[PDB]
Amino acid sequence: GFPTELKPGTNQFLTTDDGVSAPILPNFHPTPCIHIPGEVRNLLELCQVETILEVNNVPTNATSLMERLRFPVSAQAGKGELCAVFRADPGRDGPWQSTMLGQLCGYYTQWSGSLEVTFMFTGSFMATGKMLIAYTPPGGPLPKDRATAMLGTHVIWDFGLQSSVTLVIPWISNTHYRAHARDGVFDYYTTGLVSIWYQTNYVVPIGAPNTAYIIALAAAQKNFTMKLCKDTSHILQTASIQ
Amino acid sequence: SDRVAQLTIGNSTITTQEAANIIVGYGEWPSYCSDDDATAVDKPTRPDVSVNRFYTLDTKLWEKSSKGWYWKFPDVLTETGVFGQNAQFHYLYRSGFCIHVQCNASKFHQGALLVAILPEYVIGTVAGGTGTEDSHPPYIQTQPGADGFELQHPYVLDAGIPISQLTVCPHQWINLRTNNCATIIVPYMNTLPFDSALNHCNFGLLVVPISPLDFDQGATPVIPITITLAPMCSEFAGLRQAVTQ
Amino acid sequence: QLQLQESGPGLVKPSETLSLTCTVSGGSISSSSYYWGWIRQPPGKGLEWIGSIYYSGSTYYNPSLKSRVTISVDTSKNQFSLKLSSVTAADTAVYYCAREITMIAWFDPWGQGTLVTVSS
Amino acid sequence: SHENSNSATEGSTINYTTINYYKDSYAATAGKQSLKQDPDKFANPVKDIFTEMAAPLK
Amino acid sequence: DIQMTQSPSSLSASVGDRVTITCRASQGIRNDLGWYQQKPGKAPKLLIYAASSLQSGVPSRFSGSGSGTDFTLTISSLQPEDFATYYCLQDYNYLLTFGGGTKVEI
Amino acid sequence: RVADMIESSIGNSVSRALTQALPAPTGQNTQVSSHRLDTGEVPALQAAEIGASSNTSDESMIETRCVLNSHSTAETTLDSFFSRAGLVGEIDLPLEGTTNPNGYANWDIDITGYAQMRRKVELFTYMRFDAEFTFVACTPTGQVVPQLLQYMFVPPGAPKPESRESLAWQTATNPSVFVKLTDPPAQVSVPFMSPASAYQWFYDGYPTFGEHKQEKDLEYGACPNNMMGTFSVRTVGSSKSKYALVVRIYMRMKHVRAWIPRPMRNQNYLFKANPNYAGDSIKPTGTSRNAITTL
Ligand SMILES: CCCCCCCCCCCCC/C=C/[C@H](O)[C@H](N)CO
Repeated sequence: GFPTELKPGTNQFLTTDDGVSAPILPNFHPTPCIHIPGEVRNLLELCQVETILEVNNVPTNATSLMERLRFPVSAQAGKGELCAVFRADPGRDGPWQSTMLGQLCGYYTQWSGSLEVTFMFTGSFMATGKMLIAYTPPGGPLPKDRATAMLGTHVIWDFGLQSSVTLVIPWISNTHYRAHARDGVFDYYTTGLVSIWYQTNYVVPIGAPNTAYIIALAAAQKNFTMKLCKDTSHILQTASIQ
Repeated sequence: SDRVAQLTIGNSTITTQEAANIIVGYGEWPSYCSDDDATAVDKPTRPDVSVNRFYTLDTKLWEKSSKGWYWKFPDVLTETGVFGQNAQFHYLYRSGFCIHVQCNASKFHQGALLVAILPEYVIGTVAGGTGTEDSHPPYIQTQPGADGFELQHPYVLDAGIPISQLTVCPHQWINLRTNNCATIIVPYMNTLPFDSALNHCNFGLLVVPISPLDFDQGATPVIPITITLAPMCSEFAGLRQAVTQ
Repeated sequence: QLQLQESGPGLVKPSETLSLTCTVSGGSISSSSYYWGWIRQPPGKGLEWIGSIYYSGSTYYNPSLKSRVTISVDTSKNQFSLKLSSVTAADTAVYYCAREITMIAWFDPWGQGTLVTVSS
Repeated sequence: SHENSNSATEGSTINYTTINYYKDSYAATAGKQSLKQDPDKFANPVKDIFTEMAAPLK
Repeated sequence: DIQMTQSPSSLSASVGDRVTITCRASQGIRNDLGWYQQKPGKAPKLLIYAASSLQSGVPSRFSGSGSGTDFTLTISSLQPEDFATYYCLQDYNYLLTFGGGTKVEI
Repeated sequence: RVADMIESSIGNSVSRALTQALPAPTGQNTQVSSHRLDTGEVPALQAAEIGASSNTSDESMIETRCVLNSHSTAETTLDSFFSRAGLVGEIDLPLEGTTNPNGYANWDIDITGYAQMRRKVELFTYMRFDAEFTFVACTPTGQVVPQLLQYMFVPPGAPKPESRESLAWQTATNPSVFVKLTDPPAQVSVPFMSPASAYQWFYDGYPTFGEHKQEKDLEYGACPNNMMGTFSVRTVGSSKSKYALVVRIYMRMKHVRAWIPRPMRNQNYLFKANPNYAGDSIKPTGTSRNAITTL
């Protein structure tokens, strides 16, 4: 027949290979596809949806797990006190593991684009207050006080009729993509630190609770992308399925 | 203009003043099955005024230590009114919903309350805690009717999945400082054009307080949460005698 | 910076009128964001807050000691005083006067501390 | 092109580019899926749209 | 009166170890708790207020966590100068109550 | 003349789509932005209670330069995320023991037997795809032996083989594949065979009518539209095989269409086709730190 030569790689089974296979059912037609709501064409559509960020990932008791979804804001001494801090890299262990963005980043090696964290104040209507939400790019340590944090990117949030603010964490990287940051040399890929400080005090009248809670919801912007799909080191089942 | 709203359908009207926008789940309004999508040949039944209307199911009490509750749609209406009668006489049912959750409090009450629609909300038991029992939830827990069911482990949504990502589905928040109601319009979400209203629950409504309710002694201690819902574009086919299960 | 240094008799035999006087130095007692509290600590035991006074005269007493104590403030000399009536053996302790911010569980700065024993 | 359209994506308002060596379409390659995107279906499913600059609640 | 229970009532650790002391109230104050340190024979020193705020001058190795019923004070690296008795103070309904007090010694 | 019967006069059946898909081959560019000292227009303040995600952008929060972003979104498509073969089945044909001892085995088809592929597919409620199944047969040590195997796909209702001598192995109409273990892995493509428009990994309901007693609770969540038959494997011969065999079954999806994204599993899987989880060992989604104020 036609002369041919077999090259290296024959008989191998590459799992990511996209080729033609022999159909088992000739002349088979599938059930027609009706219209179903909520079709997904790209995973990025899910990355641009806000999901709760577990900034308060301190408790672990099975009864206090729901306390991870919000963190407290209380009346302070009016000295620019620190409220909360977390890392801004979504593929790392920590708060971002609670978000759909974090879980999807778990399946991809490299990411790029600006992030966005929306904080919602869930306190009383009579409660007023101002916060400073600061993003500190890489290299700079965790700010010791509000004056040091004010030197990075930051927004000043005023509690009011609009009960939510957005902090846009801009894409400030030396590389075009970032591998997931990790302890060790891969800390080279760290995004920075998001801190929350008291701009003014948390003020309430008589009869209103002295402590409220903030709920954080993270998501990706529209310049966000991921690449080099892999397997997640996020759940790692430790048994077999019966 | 965007906080005051009126939802009028059938012979029912809901007026709200401290409201957020309206969410149209997945960006689609409920509609009737088209001739190309349909497969069943008998002509459907479209009451459209006696079934497509707001029903108030029942009221929960939001306390400072509430886990949260869930309802199953269309199971909540399988015994209420002309819609319940239609769903019992006909084998095949189809409709979207307009859910309206109501919770009002003073300007000195605080607390947040996630309201979510989870399609195909399957319930998982604790597997005997140790994870050895191949246990399944009882019938009352899978289809709790119009009384709902109080969640046991809201963090995993009684199904092993995190509540924190539940905002990926059509949802709103009831933040007592901002609004007192949440409105979600859900189309018919199913891999079939019609289906049974007694065997299959198209989706589940979840109401989970993410931020606990709080207030000072002297304020009203009883904060009710009322669920109202309107079927939309209701269609019934496959007429037979009435059945409840 | 602010400093507190209280004075009072060291020996107060039973049924006497135990009286202290806490003076504020390096600052003003007439500040609207601070209360002035008295803390009692029995020897070798824990602390126990007695009561707080506001520079306008408003008071917040310990329910265990709401009737047997009197906390007063003199804004003219920048002082406040505690007076205990019907003293008993369970009253001897070391007393401190502290500056307080309400609703934050704040007590800073404190005094040097004055220890009084009930004896004859 | 006399191969029957058996693929799971026949129609779908999309245009693939697949390689096939059989009369059944579902045995073809994956191809290049269309790079469309509808994010507002989940990010902003509000009946009444509002601009970024405007206050959402008025 | 709502009474706070602390755990443990005493401790013995080494330098450079993490010392955790818990203080949990019967009811919810939700931030109205502070942590005070006291050296033998000296006035209490304010470590933490609002259960999370580090008092200016207190080293960052002291950390307060939690809200509601349970609160936690942690020393990330116990120091020889950190031998003292630590109390939790709740201020709810404008009535302040101290905890049992735990004597941390090396 | 009746006015209201004419007013509607039509079932629109349109499913009015508030949104449409636009071409997004790459992430959007960044435009130049300068300072804005204004009133009334505050892009940073949101209302998370409306249930929408923030429409705020970089250009309104900071002063940005013009970045021409040419980063492709191709790899986050469904055909790039699911077209990867992963282990979905493992069958044993040993020589001694209590599992498939008689030189044949039946494996009811289901993706939910292994954690990785299961968790990847649980991300969506509904999926419609064409499968590509690959069979890798060897010994428990991985040795390749000269043995002939028959794989038969038995759709629902067809007779399942009860012995390796069973007449069902004649495969007059059932699809079958004969492979020597020394040959490459056996690769076939399967169409979308469900009676419904898509497979659903979550079916909130019962398959049958009637009273739902505890003794039938296992019928909860069982979707017959997902039961696509069984995969039966035998050693082709009238005598017991002399080699202990293991068959690993991998599947990669293609022509994928997904609907209704769901929260991703964050608990260990216990059983197949149910969300059961250990109630006494519930764990947080991620790691936990000592204090909210410290890293
Ligand atoms: C000659 C051997 C051919 C092998 C036949 C394999 C047929 C596979 C059936 C089609 C693919 C099924 C994909 C998953 C469907 C359902 O969701 C699962 N069974 C339930 O989890």
